[PDB]
Amino acid sequence: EVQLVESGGGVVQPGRSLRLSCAASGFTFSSYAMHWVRQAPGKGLEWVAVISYDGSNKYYADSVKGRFTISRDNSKSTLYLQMNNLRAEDTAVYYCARDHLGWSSIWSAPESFLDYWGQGTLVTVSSASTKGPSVFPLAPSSSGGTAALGCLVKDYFPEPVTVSWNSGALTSGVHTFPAVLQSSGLYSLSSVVTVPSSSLGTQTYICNVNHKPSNTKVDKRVEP
Amino acid sequence: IRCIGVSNRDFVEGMSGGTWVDVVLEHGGCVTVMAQDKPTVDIELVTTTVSNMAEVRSYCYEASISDMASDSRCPTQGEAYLDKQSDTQYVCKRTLVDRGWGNGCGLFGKGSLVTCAKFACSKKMTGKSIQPENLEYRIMLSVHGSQHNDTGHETDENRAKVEITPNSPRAEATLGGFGSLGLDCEPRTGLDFSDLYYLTMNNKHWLVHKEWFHDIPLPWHAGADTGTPHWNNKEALVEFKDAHAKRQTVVVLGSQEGAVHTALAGALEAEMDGAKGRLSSGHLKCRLKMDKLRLKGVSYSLCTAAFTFTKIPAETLHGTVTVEVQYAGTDGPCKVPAQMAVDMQTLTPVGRLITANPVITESTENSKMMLELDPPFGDSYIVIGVGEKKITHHWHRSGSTI
Amino acid sequence: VTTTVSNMAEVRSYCYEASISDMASDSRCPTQGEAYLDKQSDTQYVCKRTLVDRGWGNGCGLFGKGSLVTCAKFACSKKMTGKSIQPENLEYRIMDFSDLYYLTMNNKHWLVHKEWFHDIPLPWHAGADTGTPHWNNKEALVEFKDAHAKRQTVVVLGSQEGAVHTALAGALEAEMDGAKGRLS
Amino acid sequence: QSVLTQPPSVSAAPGQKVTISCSGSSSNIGNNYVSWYQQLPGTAPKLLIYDSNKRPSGIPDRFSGSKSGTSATLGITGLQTGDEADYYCGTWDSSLSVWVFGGGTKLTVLGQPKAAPSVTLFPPSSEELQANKATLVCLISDFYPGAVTVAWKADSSPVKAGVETTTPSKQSNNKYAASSYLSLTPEQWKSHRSYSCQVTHEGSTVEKTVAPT
Repeated sequence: EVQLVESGGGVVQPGRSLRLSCAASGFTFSSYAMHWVRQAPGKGLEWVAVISYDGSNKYYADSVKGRFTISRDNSKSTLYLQMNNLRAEDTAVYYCARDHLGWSSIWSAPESFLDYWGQGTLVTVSSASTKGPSVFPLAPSSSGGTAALGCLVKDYFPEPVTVSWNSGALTSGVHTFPAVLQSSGLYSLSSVVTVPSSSLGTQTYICNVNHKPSNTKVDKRVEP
Repeated sequence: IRCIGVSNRDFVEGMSGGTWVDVVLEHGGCVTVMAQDKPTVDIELVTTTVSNMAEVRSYCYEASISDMASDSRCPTQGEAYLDKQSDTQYVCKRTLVDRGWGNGCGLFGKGSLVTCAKFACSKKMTGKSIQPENLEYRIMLSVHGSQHNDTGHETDENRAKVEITPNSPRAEATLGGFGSLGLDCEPRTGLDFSDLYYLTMNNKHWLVHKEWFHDIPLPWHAGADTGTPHWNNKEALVEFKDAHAKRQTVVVLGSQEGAVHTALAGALEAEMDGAKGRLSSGHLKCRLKMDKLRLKGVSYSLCTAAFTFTKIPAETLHGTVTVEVQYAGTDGPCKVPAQMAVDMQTLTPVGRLITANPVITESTENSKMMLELDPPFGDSYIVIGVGEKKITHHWHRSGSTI
Repeated sequence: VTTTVSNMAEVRSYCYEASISDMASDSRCPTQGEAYLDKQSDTQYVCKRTLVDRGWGNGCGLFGKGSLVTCAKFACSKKMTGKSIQPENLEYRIMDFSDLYYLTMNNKHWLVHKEWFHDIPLPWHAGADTGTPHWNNKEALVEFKDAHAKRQTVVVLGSQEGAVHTALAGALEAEMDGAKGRLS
Repeated sequence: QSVLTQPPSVSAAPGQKVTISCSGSSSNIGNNYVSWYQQLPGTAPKLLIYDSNKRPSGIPDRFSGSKSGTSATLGITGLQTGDEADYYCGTWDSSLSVWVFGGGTKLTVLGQPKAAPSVTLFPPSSEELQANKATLVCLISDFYPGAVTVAWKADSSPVKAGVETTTPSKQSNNKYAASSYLSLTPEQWKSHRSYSCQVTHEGSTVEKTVAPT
């Protein structure tokens, strides 16, 4: 009936700290080793740390060294992860995970594999007050008969942002891409519309960028 | 160069250019194989380990009872009966007890009495079956003489790890410029695990005989099921005391942990690593295939520079000598001049090397190497290097009948 | 009777037993450039450059691939030589040589096919050994194993004499007497 | 770019067979025990293989594991659409004294015609240039399976610095889209003859290019 339940994660700020916990129920918690493994949004699994059956052995990823501290309470079957001095790139869904071994040996580590997994806990390191976007025009010049022109919605926070074209008069041909989180904590996206090349200089195209967290309502002409 | 510290060490010898040598690998023990015109290799069994064993039977060594109930009946008023009498979670007892006017009955004699108690099992121990699919031996191989006590072998060419199962007793281990070793290890002669159960009691583990396990006087269930299982022979932990007219106190015996601990005084002990078990009782008859093995520098030139001592030559438990030398030359890789002369004028080799055909592998200056020598009895000279800057060191070896 | 070749010009010699020396290893950490050894560009040296996993666990600040390179001075111990036989310095005697070379290896001689000889997988040179020759393709006898933090274990193949010999099974057995060669 | 390297994506028709590799060193995969973990869309990882070739109970025999030298392979046969997932290889590393996962491999079970990515590349706007910043925008849409790798070129050399790229997301019509932004200072954008964006999808590579002048 093995079950692990993560908890203690939320919308924290950088520089500060947090303490994740994991509740185990279905095994002799004080007999198995425990793992912390995090996963950035839409990224790969990154093994964070491991602690042994009694707590005499701890190992950390080189990214979380001197900043994170794994521990455990065998008395109540709980797993603790202590993260201080956080960063943006620590933002991830944090999973705790049961090993198969307790790591009571030299041969333990080479045979180790993560047996049972929890369900995770979102840990977001957000560091920006609300911010309206800066809108720029992506222009075409010279696909045979079609051409694509758009709007760059740069540096905003937080989600979401809505974009129309010619105040809803233009829809078919519009593709608004999902946004990216930059190396600073602000969001940028792009919205494109594909129109006949012939109608470029004979038809006005205006993108309507609406950001509601801040009160930003900016409209832009896109002309070649 | 392992084994030198090990107490239970063997020295298996080769032939002329043979192909097979038989060895026996005991846990904690070690075998030094020295085949003629072959590099000396160390074979040692490092981990017997079991896993995914099928549970056979669990015994209870600490139980509790709650909400007991008794039923009484006067003579000529039939057998006593409770509804909780048929419940398997409840253990019961029938008895006849004296009744009369003095306690509600119309005539003096024997009345029927029954008493039941709810059987819980606080703690239990579990015996598991040891199938060949559960065993996994691990053997370590290390060619004598490398760069420099522990394990960091994945990079070293002189050191290799292999794993063996009863359903896969064959393995090969590459040793870099030394070729490769072969292993055909009989797991039948390993240990008769067909007459052994794996006992688990509160993080403590043992290997027990099947018949002794079957003869344990405790409540028990077979295999295993979720929630609450059906316990057989509950009377091993639940006794009835002295029956009264309308009652009969029921008491659970104390914990039987220490009792079993004592019953297991001589039993084989197992270590615990999560869902894995880790034995230290080792026996493996193995056949070593040796024709794919080779010396590294058969055609190296000798080392012309000076050797020096780094440690002062020590005597092992088996009479051999370990030395550690530092080679200042850069003409590596070359062949190490190392023999033992009883007469320094003729340099006529006496005794033998254990580290067969020692070789410096690095061409960087001030390298290190451990040589093991098998001196003759009495006085002799350990001689290393050549010419003027050679090391001649007086040695003495003691006697027999341990 | 006396079928005899006169003086011959050496085509190409293959090394079949080789040795290494002055073996060295350099390894840099991540964000600290590629590794460098003095004799890396030397022509008498066989080298191997690769990327190894570096981190705190093996003496480095940051996680990631570091550049490792190992170099060993290649030298020949035993080689076989090939010779071209033209119908010019040849002499028949009684009481097709545009497809054949005169192979000589450790005082034993054969006449072998051109293509077979030209496509054997061993280190080789062209011309003649006046000392200090350039050995082409030394990786045929020296391989590099176990990419590792501080080093990389080199392995030299043993003498390929037996393999070469067993290859020359269905081959034309020849013989020599001094500076000439007795045919049949 | 990874300690254990497995291919970013792999695809196969239903009922077929697919294998995913991950390669390492003697210090990890070579000597230690390799384990495989399946991660279905929006779900915690799940143990697929242990001890290099053993299956946990509940895992069907369609899944297989193998190990050779410093590389390990996972084999999925009798493929089903339910198998569509991100697959990870993992093992302890003895040199780095660190447990390591593979880069991940997105397995797609093809249920519709493959679609080449549509690519549009925009140069930095003049308004942005007079905001002293510069940004090239590479837009990738309508491609199946949802897995592309992006690259940025200067004039005849690769570019790695200042590249923020999204991860493929389900289009409204079950295709996928992604975007990649390259950051620059106006001097860099004025220097080079041209900048290029290179999308790679199912072995093919589409390249677009923009010039300042």
